[PDB]
Amino acid sequence: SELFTLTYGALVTQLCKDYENDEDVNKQLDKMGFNIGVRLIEDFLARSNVGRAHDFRETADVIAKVAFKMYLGITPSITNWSPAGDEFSLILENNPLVDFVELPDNHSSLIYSNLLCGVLRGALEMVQMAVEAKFVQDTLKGDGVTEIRMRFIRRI
Amino acid sequence: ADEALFLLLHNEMVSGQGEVENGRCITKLENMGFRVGQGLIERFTKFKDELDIMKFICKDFWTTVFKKQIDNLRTNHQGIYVLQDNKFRLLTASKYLAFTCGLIRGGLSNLGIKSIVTAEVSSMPACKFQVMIQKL
Ligand SMILES: CCCCCCCCCCCCCCCC(=O)O
Repeated sequence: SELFTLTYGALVTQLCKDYENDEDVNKQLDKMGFNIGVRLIEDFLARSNVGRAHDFRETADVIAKVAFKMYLGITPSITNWSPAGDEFSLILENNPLVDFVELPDNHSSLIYSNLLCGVLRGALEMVQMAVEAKFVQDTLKGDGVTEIRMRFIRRI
Repeated sequence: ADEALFLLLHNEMVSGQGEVENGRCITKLENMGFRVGQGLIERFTKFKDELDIMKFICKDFWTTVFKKQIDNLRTNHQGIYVLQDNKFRLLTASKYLAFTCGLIRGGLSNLGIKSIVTAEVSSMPACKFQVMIQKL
């Protein structure tokens, strides 16, 4: 949906005008994402019959194969599992929320789609999982793939 | 992108000072809407009348965004239109209409019309968007 993409791009643009530095933009995007994810989870659980995931591995499958599909129409691949099962990566073929960056670069520190990391954290907090979501690769930063690394911290 | 995402994002934008700061917030919401409205026309529409352009906003444009048409279109034939939506989706108060004021203004701008767009809740959840076409 262009509607969401365009709205999110306008938001990022406005935040960058509001804040002198991109780290403050990143923080605000994450906050907004967290608040969205808290609400999104109730939408998601009402729309699917995923059962319930009795580990981080089953949760990964639900996120990648069901939730991303539902909301973004895409299926990231899951890779790089830690032997302890508390860490995995979502690999995407581009940046999921942003198509283009402006040249020349004036936002090296900006995590264009940091809102998505907040969404992930907020939605999982509501199912009693303290997690961390973080972009570790981004095609918009010149990487081959986009990679979101997911870590399970604690149960709540 | 599923519709839920836009709905949640818009709601998160409107909720997060003094009257000046609050005013600035409204203007930011409208301005973001303006940019989105432009980009929507740019993607959607590749109009031999102003009346035609307003019909398009009420029909195709409102459907693209809210998945329904405007319920009533009124005009004074002197440059003011009123667009009525009997159940405005972003309600289910003023703050919640600003972005959409911009959507309309930005959509019109890309179709060659300068306008000033304002809105009110007529009676919840019904809303009226007033479009004052500018000569320049
Ligand atoms: C801004 C784009 C939003 C799209 C983000 C999709 C990821 C949302 C996360 C919700 C899925 C939660 C899965 C766990 C539920 C369960 O344990 O059964």
